[PDB]
Amino acid sequence: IHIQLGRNIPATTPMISIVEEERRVTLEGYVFDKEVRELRKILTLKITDYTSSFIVKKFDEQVFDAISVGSWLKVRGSIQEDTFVRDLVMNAQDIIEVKHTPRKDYAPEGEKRVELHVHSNMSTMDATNSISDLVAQAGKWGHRAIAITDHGGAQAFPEAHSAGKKAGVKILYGVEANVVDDGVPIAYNDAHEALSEATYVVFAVATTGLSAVYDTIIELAAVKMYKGNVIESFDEFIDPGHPLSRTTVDLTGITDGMVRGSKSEEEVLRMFLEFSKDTILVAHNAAFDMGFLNTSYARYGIPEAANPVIDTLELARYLYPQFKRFGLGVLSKKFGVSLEHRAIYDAEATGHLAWIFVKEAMDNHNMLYHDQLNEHIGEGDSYKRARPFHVTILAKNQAGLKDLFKLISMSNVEYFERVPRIPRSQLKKMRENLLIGSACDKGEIFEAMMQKGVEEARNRAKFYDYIEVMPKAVYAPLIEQELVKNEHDLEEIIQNLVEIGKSLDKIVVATGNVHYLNEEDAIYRKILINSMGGANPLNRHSLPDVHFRTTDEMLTAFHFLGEETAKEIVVENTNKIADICEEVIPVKDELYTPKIPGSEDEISELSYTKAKQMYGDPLPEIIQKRLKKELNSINGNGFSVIYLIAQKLVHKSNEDGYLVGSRGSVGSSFVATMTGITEVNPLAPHYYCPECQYSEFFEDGTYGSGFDMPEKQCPKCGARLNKDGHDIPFETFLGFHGDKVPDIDLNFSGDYQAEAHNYTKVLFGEDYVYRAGTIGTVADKTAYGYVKGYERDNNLQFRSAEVDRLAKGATGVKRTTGQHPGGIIVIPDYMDVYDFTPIQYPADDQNSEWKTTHFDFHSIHDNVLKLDILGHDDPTVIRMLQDLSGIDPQTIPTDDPEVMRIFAGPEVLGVSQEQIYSKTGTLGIPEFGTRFVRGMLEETHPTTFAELLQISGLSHGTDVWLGNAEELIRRGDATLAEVIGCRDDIMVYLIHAGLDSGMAFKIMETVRKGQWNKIPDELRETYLSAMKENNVPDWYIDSCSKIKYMFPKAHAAAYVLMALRVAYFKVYFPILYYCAYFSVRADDFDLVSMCKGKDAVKQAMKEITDKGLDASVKEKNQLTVLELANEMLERGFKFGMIDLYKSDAVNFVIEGDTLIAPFRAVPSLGTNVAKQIVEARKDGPFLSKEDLATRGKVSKTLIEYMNDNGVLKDLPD
DNA sequence: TAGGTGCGCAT
DNA sequence: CCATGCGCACCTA
Ligand SMILES: O=c1[nH]c(NCc2ccc3c(c2)OC(F)(F)O3)nc2c(F)nn(CCO)c12
Ligand SMILES: [Mg+2]
Ligand SMILES: [Mg+2]
Ligand SMILES: [Zn+2]
Ligand SMILES: [Zn+2]
Ligand SMILES: [Zn+2]
Ligand SMILES: [Zn+2]
Repeated sequence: IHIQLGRNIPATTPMISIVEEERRVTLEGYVFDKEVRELRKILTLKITDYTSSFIVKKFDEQVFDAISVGSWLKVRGSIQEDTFVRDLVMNAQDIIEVKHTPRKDYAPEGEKRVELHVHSNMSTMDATNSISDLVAQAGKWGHRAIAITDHGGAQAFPEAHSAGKKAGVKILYGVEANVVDDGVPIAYNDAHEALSEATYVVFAVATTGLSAVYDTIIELAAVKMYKGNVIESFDEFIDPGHPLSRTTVDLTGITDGMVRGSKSEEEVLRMFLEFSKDTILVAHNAAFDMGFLNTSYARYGIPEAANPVIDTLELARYLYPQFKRFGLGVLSKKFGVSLEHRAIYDAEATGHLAWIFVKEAMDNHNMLYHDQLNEHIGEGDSYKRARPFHVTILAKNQAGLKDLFKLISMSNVEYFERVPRIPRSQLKKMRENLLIGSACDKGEIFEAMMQKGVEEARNRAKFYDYIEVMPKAVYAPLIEQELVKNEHDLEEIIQNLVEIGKSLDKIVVATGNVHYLNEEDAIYRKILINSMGGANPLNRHSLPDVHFRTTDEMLTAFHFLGEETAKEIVVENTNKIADICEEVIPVKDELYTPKIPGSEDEISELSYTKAKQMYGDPLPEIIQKRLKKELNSINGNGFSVIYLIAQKLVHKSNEDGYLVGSRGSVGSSFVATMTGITEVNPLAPHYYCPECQYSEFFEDGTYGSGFDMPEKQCPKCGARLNKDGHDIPFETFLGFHGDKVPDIDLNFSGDYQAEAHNYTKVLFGEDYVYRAGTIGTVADKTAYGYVKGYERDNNLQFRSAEVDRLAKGATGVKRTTGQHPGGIIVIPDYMDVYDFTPIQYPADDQNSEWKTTHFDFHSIHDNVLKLDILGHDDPTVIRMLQDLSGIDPQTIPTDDPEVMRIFAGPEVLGVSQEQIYSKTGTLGIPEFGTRFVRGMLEETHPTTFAELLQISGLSHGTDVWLGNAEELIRRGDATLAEVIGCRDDIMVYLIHAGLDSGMAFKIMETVRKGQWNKIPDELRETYLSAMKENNVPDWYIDSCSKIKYMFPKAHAAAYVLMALRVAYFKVYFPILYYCAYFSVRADDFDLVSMCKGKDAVKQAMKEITDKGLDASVKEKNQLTVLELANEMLERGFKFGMIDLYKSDAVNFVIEGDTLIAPFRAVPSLGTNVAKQIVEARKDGPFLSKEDLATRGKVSKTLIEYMNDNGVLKDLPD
């Protein structure tokens, strides 16, 4: 429905202009953000006119909900400064929608262009629009196809595929690669002269620019050198007709008078031709000087003078690869040569070097002749010193896409130097199936035509498949940089490129170099670019207009070539290129899991062997049914390899002595329990006898867990009965019908995570396992910082709403690549990684031990296995506790009543709430020591394992406790054990009632996804009818209505089991528990208040607490560690200052009832130097107090900290 | 260079 | 008024 709020506005100032707190002002813009709050519902709209952004405030509620982002609104209200927000705000008594016509492509339906150069926000910090919206715009405009060519990557390929599907637009998959010429010769006119005895005319030119085509030399210098000594010198001035531009007068120390009277070039050129006879020409960047000289020669029909040449730049690059910059000044400085830039100086400088370079070439290598100077070219790190140029690579078919993935992977893994580089030889080998285009003004064809001439461009263009010409608006930065003098030269360059292409019979296309969608989005790019400072060369000049142009805009931009040629290169040739490519699929459709022979049989055998050992050869019918259904779902769907890999990883972890916990719903699987993957038993509560295999199950819902069951002795024999089972259906893990892909996230120890990764490498091979890769983008904090820095540098004053709009526009742009925390991606050995994704190094770190996938794992994890082998501190803490006490972690009673007391109060510990500042003794207990969870425990007083699982679900779920169950419990409507804590509980409760398995599963899925309201009326109706028909209370359905997100029961069971295992040691072995906690979990210690005693710890805690809610993350971590230290002190244990001999590098030591702090506790004692003092103390004592700093590498400062705190006092020096 | 600190991302 | 944890960017002694 039409959205209107107040009086009909008469059917508007630029928001930028309005600054007074005036009233009765019209203002219409675009709504880029919406937010309704509940008081009188208050409306806060951020609206923009692309000039500035203001905030419309309104106090109708149906309209409030109806207004949406992307709308156009006119308010005509009163600007009132007063607000919660300091900025001026608009109080709009009426807001009215307005219809804005979008950009349209006015060309005929069949005569639409294809945009072949598109940059998405996956071009790192270069483009700002998602490929999805660009593809949608192309679809709306009627374009038959569009290309996604990002700068060196293909990370937008999956999103581009989805968008092209949705929009009915063909996607051409390409990349803007940086290609480096594999072989750049050192010697040009190959000849068999002897370098040691030859005569060299080391020459140089001072020019009015860099374009040999469009400018000319003004000074010609040269020195004839022999045996390294000068023989003759030829210096001359050439006068251009035009006065020297101030740029030249400064770059080159030459003024118009300085060359006001000089010989004509024809004469100077003849003089140099005679002077440079039977000699080996020499130059720094000899291509540049030789091109200038040869163009000048040809200007007067003089012979090209093709004597042997040497380019000192290439020779220096080949001889001294260790160097980083090879310009003349840098090289002259390194080799101690002197230079002011006048041609004479340049020449003498090059000569003084060239002698050294030729001597090195003759001695250090076998290059005694001119020809031999080219033998070893393009071999080794040559790619690293070369200057890359832009090329466009498009996949023509699926094999072309695999080749493109290989090229990207090699440019990321083998030829990376500050950018992904492709050597031209590699691009030549894979060219079939690939379309190569000249890219932009940074491509080599445009560079040659604007700086070297038509013949060099027609030779380079021989290698491309099509030639790209962009509108003059894209090239404007060249005219601003003096690279192209004026628009006439630009038009000439573009026309020559069109002709060169027709001459060589190549497709010439107009591309556009799109970097953002609309002309108003340019600002975003600017901000991003500005954020790079001097790192980005684009900051030197102004950015072009690289928005997405329609067909008519492109035809207008190329009208200077004539209507026929423009219509050809814009519409016909682009669509020809599009038609050349067949439909390509960058992402697979099915899941390709690895194949391990005998996996289904192995999983079944393991499960049944463990089940027999635990429940006797005749298995209980309950266990028989469970195992049969689980294994039929697993082995039936080909999911046994997932279970087998998890089993092997956990088995190897257990052999090394580490417990593996789980996250998610793996604990819902009884096959996961029997195979050993998970510790959670999802069976119904029950007893089983460790000795005689007797078992007894309670499927009546009388106990929440087998742990809550009372102690009992075996009827068959005298042994005690082990109680297990938590009533977790497997449908939560395998879904109803068991067709769901199992997902087993395992929390291995932090120490052991690398071992598990390497074990995956062993299981599947080094070439088929890759660390899952993530793409980190510009988020709100970074975008806000970018906008603030931009406004500071440009000295503007943005309104908070604009700033927020500019931050939004620049958000989501790719900023870096990293690794997923625990995700290893496994490729089936019958395929290769390039069937799925390119590869790279995380953050482009070539020293990385693992390679990550180029694509974000979200785009590929449906087609290959992503092993979540995560690291958690709990298995580390439990391993340390086992080390410190010998107790096996799995023998710890998780049903102990005394331990559960810690969840009621601090007394079991032996301390008060008054002393430990906490009602509960769960401080330092994982997932239960937080203030929120501690408050929930205080308000609920759990006393059973089922109630602890409830607490986990309620504390971690969304909308499950704050407004849904805190009240129900406080008012006695339901007990803690009755409210909805975990998603499995909904199904369990409904099944225990009259509801059926399917209905209960559907209800639980709808509630856990927060779709109770989102589902249609008919569905909600069926569910409500069934629940009420079966005596399901009203408060239970009300709860379901308010739940946004719920967590699995197996997840909570695993985390509660770990917490109980740690709490056992906290209660019965306090010193061991505190030692393990501080050694593993605590990283930032004051240690001074800690070493003092309880009073200093309490004072530090009070300081942090009085710092208030506005406290740093470091302060909050310090508060946590200080709370633990205070609790430990209250219980009679104490900390001790570090000791050089006693203290460990990273672990607290136990001595009596005292914890000796490690070196890493000392403020900044560092960790490497920490191990150092450990290494030194075994060589010998630390005598003189100076010896310590000397060997250990202890920084005086730290020595001071130890000096005052008593550590070094021992030292008798 | 090695910590320290944000900050983004993920389970 | 969710917990925990990893990894890279950037700054600084
Ligand atoms: O957002 C998440 N928060 C948490 N908090 C920690 C937590 C600990 C114990 C729990 C628990 C949550 O839940 C439980 F009730 F099951 O027992 N964990 C995850 C995760 F593994 N994946 N995701 C993302 C899926 O949304 C989350
Ligand atoms: Mg020079
Ligand atoms: Mg997973
Ligand atoms: Zn770019
Ligand atoms: Zn480019
Ligand atoms: Zn480009
Ligand atoms: Zn028995």
